[PDB]
Amino acid sequence: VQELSIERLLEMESLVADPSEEFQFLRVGPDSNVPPKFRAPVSSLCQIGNKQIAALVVWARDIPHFSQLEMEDQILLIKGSWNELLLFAIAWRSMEFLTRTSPPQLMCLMPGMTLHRNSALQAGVGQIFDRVLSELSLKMRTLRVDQAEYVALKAIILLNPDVKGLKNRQEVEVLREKMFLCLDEYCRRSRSSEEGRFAALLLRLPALRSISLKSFEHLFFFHLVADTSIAGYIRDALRNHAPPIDTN
Amino acid sequence: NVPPLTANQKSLIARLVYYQEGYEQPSEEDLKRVSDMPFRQITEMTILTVQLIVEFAKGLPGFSKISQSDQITLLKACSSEVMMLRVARRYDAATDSVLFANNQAYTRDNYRKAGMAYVIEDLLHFCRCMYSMMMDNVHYALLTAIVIFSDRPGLEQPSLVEEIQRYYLNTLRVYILNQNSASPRSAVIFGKILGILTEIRTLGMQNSNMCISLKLKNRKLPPFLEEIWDV
Ligand SMILES: C/C=C/CC/C=C\CC/C=C/CCCCCCC(=O)OC[C@H](COP(=O)(O)OCCN)OC(=O)CCCCCCC/C=C/C/C=C/CCC
Ligand SMILES: Cc1nc(-c2ccccc2Cl)n(NC(=O)c2ccc3c(c2C)OCCO3)c1C(C)C
Ligand SMILES: [Mg+2]
Repeated sequence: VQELSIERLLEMESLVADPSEEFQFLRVGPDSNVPPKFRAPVSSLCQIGNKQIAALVVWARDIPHFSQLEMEDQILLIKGSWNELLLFAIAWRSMEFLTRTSPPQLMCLMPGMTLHRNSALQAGVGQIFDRVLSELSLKMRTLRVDQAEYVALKAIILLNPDVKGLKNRQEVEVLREKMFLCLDEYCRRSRSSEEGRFAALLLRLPALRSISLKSFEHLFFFHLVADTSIAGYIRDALRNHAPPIDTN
Repeated sequence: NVPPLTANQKSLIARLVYYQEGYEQPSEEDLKRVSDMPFRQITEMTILTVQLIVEFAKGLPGFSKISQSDQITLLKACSSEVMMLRVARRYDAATDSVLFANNQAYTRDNYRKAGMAYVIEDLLHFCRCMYSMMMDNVHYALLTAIVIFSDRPGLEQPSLVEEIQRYYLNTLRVYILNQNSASPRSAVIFGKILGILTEIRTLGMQNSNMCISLKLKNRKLPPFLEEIWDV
């Protein structure tokens, strides 16, 4: 676990995934309660999420010592955390569009597009829209969360040894425990003045979990997730998807 | 060398451990005092244990500082999560089961008879995961306080509840540090305990999804649970 470090995760963040072999994790089903006038916009948002999931699979693959895990464990870890990582990245990206007595109005789903709060109200997802921007985006800006802590939390989210069905739980424990050491050391060497920062950062993770669970309710309600096929998509993506390219 | 525990921190730890043993016992001999019967044993045992959580929370330093509606918000949201901790604390590795002294309601069979058998394995998995952490009564008690003062939606003064939680968080951090001689592994022990906060969010949601399932099947909860679990 010596290669696993915040510095390596920082240089991995710059790597760009090659043209994503499309895996339809999210899609507008044949019979869907999404009104017909909005199926095309919703479908485009699913295609956007699918690309980000594909970039997430390629990111997790090259994480130090991740590919040395059992292949079934690698699938379960990505299967259980891809949603939270999407929301966490959304919340990280949305900080720029914070105030660019009213709540935040814009959510950055991807670099080249934002979601307006009125579009979330029309979709009936206003509450979860506000939770992402306040409990995550606004809190991370107030917390002055830097990129080093962001990539560390992403690794901590992914390397969850409590995922049901793992065959080598301790091999995942060793990886997450190394991340706890890395995050605590970074807070002591660079953020030495701030007390309780290590705890303050990890307190976003349960908030991220609840929001992720609420999103899964909406996604399943509108029959947007292909849950019966996600593990299969993760299997093929880890094996066949092209490695990222360093822009340098 | 290693920052010692202040007198306020040692007193807080001793206070929480003392009342944890007092509210541990789902007693007052109310087991005697207090397929429909299997579901009624679960709901009756839960009411008694939830009332122990509320009295434990109302006696926590800082609970009187927040608004009344903020107290109701915290108690309504932490009740099911703390219930998972209390049941998990009674896990027995040798039998791979939950031993609650009055081992009837929270056994596998009563849950099978009441139609909630699909939930047992998700519960026992958490029991195994928490048991492997080897938390002492200080770790477990401070965690319970940290669950209660977590940031919940709808808080009128979320910053105030955060300041209260930080006092228990800092107490837990210093306790682990002193117990490990400022070893780097203090962050691992600390981080894993905070990781439980994430996992009991799922269990509390699954509990909320069963309350929804009961309403659709028209099986109703005792009104105390209906009000606290926001039917
Ligand atoms: C988690 C990863 C997210 C990345 C992308 C993944 C999936 C894409 C789905 C995201 C949708 C966000 C809302 C965007 C709505 C845009 C279209 C719109 O305005 O519809 C109004 C319509 C009014 O109709 P109506 O005729 O009034 O009847 C509909 C009644 N509700 O509303 C509808 O068409 C109903 C369905 C709308 C989509 C619901 C998706 C649920 C997804 C939740 C996950 C959210 C994550 C972040 C928060 C935005
Ligand atoms: C009256 C009642 N009491 C409980 C309960 C019993 C023991 C621990 C925690 C809870 Cl919340 N529950 N919940 C569960 O039994 C439950 C629900 C979902 C779960 C779960 C449990 C124990 O365990 C983990 C997986 O998801 C209920 C229901 C009938 C409203
Ligand atoms: Mg007390």
